[PDB]
Amino acid sequence: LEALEAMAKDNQPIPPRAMILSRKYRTLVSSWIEPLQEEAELGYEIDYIARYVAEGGLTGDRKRWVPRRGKTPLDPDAEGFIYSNPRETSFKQRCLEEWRLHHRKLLKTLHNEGPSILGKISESDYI
Amino acid sequence: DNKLESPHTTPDAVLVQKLMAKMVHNGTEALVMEASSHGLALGRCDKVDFDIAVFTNLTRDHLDFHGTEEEYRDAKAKLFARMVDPARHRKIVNIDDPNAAFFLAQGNPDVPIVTFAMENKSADVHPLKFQLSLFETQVLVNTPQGILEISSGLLGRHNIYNILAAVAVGIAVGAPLEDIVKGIEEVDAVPGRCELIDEEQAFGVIVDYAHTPDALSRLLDYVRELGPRRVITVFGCAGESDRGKRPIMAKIATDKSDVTILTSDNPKTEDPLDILDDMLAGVGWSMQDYLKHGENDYYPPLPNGHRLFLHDIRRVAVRCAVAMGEEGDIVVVAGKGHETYQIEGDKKEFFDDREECREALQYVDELHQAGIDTSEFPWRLPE
Repeated sequence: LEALEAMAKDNQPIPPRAMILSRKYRTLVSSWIEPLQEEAELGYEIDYIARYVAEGGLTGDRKRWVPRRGKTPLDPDAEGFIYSNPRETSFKQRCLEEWRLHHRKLLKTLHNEGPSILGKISESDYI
Repeated sequence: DNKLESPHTTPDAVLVQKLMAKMVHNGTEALVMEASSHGLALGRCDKVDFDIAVFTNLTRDHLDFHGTEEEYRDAKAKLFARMVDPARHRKIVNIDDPNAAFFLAQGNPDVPIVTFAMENKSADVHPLKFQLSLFETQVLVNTPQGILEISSGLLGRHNIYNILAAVAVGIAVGAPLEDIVKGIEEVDAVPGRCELIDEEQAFGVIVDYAHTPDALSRLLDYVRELGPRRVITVFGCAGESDRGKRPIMAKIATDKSDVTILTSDNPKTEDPLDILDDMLAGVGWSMQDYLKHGENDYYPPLPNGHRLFLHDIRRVAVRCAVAMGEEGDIVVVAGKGHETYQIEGDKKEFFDDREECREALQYVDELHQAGIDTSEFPWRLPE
């Protein structure tokens, strides 16, 4: 969001690399929600044939998701990175991970700083 | 009785006339020239005096080629009116089709007219029997002009309509119904189109030429009508064919059939896995998923409750489909009904045939005794 605000301030449009995944729901807006790599429920059923003709139907121009032997990423989002796209992690998972890391570094500081702390109740509070 | 090899569906008119004359000179008493709607509109059967010109099913034919509806029917009516005799031409056709009545209205009115419709009361033809089965469907036709006994057809309505249309031509020559026994036997002889199940003691295995989505859905509905239990289908698209057909067909098969095995019927210079991915795109899956699901033993079933399976070799796919069967379950091969040529790239092989499917039914007993399980595509083997 900060980067999007900076782009809006500098009048920079979004690059055309808003790549959709195998599920057309994926975008930079909502690929970070709890249901990952899964499409939400909608009133109308998903028309895979419609999508087929939309990407290009029988015009011989579609991305066919088939693994190949060569060292080439079949996923188009991996393009541009030296090794691979960053691993897919949800916002809740990132929040809980940073919370665990903050508490872990707090415990590390308590360990390598000795029992002496601002708190005056030592015996029960330490345990 | 013999038929000469011809590349096109309708050969040249002059060559056909020369062959008919050579046959009538010695070895044949009659030379009947029968052509389809496209052949009649092209001019193959038009340049020949037709004694009887009847239509089995009148509908929109050659609409994209001729550019106008009812063009083939009008051409057939004009060809019949060019050479017509009193009480000699037969107009036996389904009364439900308006094109049939439009074609019967044109031409000489002195020609005999009749209808082969079952529901229509004016035609006086009706099945009046309930003996439909995959092996034989005998009906007791009760008509004044038509014969009493009917022919055993494999299809429910199409074969019944064909038998009803042929009963008129059979009774026109001879009023006695005993002469129609040979015709009924030849109709029940399991001809090329939509071949019947094998005569071996086993579950139903049928070979159909479902090269189009509409024909595939029609054959699946016909098999669902008769099919008491799980229906298994195996078919493939054609390399370099319209790929528009590919997504829909897979969905149409997965809808009706509980177990669908997709394999490349004709690679035709296209990767087998490359077209199978486009086929699975219709149901929402990709080759990467299938394979990952495949790595897992699970192969999760379609959300509708049906199981989809994918393989790249047609022979092993047909063998697994013919080995996975139940007492009431039926397997339907929809790749090549009246064709035995398989071309992968430049190479062409003729190994594909119904005998390959019959060998599977014959040898499934060895795999059953050994302990192999064919209920699912991941086969359980001892240890």
